[PDB]
Amino acid sequence: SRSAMMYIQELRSGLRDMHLLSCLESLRVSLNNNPVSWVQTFGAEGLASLLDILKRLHDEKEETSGNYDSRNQHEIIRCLKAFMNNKFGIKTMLETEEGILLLVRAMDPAVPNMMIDAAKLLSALCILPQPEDMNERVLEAMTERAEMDEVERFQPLLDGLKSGTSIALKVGCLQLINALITPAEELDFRVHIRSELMRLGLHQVLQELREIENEDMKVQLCVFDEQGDEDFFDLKGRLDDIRMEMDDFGEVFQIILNTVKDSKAEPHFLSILQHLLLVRNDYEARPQYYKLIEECVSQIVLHKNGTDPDFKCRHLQIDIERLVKTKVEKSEAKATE
Amino acid sequence: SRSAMMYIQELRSGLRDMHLLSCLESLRVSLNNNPVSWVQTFGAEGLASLLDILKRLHDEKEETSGNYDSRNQHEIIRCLKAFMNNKFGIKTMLETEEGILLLVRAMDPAVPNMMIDAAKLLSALCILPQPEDMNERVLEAMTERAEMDEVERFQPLLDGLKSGTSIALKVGCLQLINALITPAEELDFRVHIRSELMRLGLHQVLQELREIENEDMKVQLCVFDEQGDEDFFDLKGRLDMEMDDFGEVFQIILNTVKDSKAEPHFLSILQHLLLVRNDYEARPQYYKLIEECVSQIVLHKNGTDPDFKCRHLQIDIERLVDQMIDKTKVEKSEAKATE
Ligand SMILES: [Cl-]
Repeated sequence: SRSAMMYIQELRSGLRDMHLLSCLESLRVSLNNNPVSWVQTFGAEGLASLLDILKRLHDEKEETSGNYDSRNQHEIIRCLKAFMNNKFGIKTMLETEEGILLLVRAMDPAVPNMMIDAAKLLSALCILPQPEDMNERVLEAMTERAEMDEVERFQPLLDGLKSGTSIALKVGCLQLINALITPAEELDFRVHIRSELMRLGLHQVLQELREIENEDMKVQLCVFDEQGDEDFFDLKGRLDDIRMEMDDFGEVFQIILNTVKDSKAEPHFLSILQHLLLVRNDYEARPQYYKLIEECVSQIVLHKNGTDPDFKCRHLQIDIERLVKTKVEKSEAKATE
Repeated sequence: SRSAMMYIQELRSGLRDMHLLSCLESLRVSLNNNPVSWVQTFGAEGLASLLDILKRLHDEKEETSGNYDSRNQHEIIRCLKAFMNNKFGIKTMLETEEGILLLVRAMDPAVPNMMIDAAKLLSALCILPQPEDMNERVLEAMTERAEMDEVERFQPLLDGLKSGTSIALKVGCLQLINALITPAEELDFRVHIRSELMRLGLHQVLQELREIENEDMKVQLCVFDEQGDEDFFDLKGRLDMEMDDFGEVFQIILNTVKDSKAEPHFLSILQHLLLVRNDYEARPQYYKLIEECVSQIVLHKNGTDPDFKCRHLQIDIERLVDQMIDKTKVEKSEAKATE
């Protein structure tokens, strides 16, 4: 069998095009078929060589790129996959300066098969329990990439979910979305990330995705929904805590003003109060009005499915069946007595 | 004379610069000098083709704009004014999809003299008794403009009140403020608009206007104060007093709801505000949305939502509240029949 050292030497000898690919293809077969023993002789040195090559193809502007650049990037990613299917391999991948960012950069929707593979590896990394905030390390890399390209960090994932893509790509994009959100301890993080996806157009995408006759998509959708529901209930529990602690009118008001102080929220708070003063000064109507307002504020702030209200939307759906013929006239008719 | 059809054809070639301007200039003279039978010949079709050019011009990116764009926009506003100087023309303007909006977009503080002409036409629209919601159609147009240009809807009006502007502009902006508020039937609505002006800083702006030795400005200020005064007294009649103090406003709500069935709901509303996501960018938006829902609820009158910006709920609010009242009186008399 071919030695890890032979491969390292070849990788550093400036292979191009079909020759590069030949080498990467052979290495990939070696990586998948050899014992972990052999992967270790490949090691950090071997990994570093793959990542340099991937870097310098990733960096290559459209006008000077080779015809086999995609193929070669993708073949490197298949090598990373093989390198990482064992404990030594993931560990050393995590220990790199740039491995995760280069995996993020491989998430190119114009090369969807490479994007499927890079997303599957980023998901596996998010779900690792050690080190501790792996999902945040993956998100950090996504953010770095967005900063360097001046793009929204979740845009490639959203592009992967467009109607024209393969089902495998849709499923892998939603899988990575689940892997970023679900392992997060903090409710605030999850709602933040979820609301960020929604502002990018996730909701309409989801509507489309719900029509797909595919079991794996149904599973990822379900996992996405479960987590939204769990977050709704965790937030609903936070509201009960508040309703129990904060029962002094002056103190609640003081805390709101502290929160809202010198922010763009302050003029909106005043306006809320100013409009309350304009509630129908009518003994039987005024309680109903305040109830209706409470119903509304309730459904805004405790928004269903654990996401912010869509602030760009014209209309806001409020469940009103919980608040509400000539049955009033005939019941008062029991004035018979 | 030049016929209405000739103008409509000219307006539909691709006239540019001084050529467009001289077409527009003779058109204006035709509109001011010919019989009203002539304006009817120009009609909705001549109107639409004017509004089309205006649209393209409003739209134009600075670096592809002609040297005479603003001159041509302004001359169309002069033609709009002439077209509207009669019952047929004003009526057909009201009927357009975008005339009012295009008028509002002409209110550009960088071209003050066009802004004056446009604001004057919008004030005349607001003051029409028929249709009955003309101030709401103008406010709607102001909200749509604010969304495009990404600004506060009353900012261009406060811009025209700035010290560096001409007196004609200041007077025109205040007249239009007056025309939005004064024809409004509902105290709620006048207070809503005036309150918004105030949060945008109108008060400090007004104090400076009070210093100008100009009769027209003094008129617009007195009209503003007299309506404000009346509103204050109508509202004091309802409550028994200041609008922009947080603590004072809060206390008055408290007193208003204290020991009634509204009081539990008011506390819970405040408590729900504490749940608003602790995020720099999302929090103002949560407050904004809540505010615009509260405004709609309070402003709603027999199927009408007077403010376009406060139409998030697709609910017949008063009908709903009537149903809610209905439910409380069935429980009360049913409770009373059982016993
Ligand atoms: Cl490929």
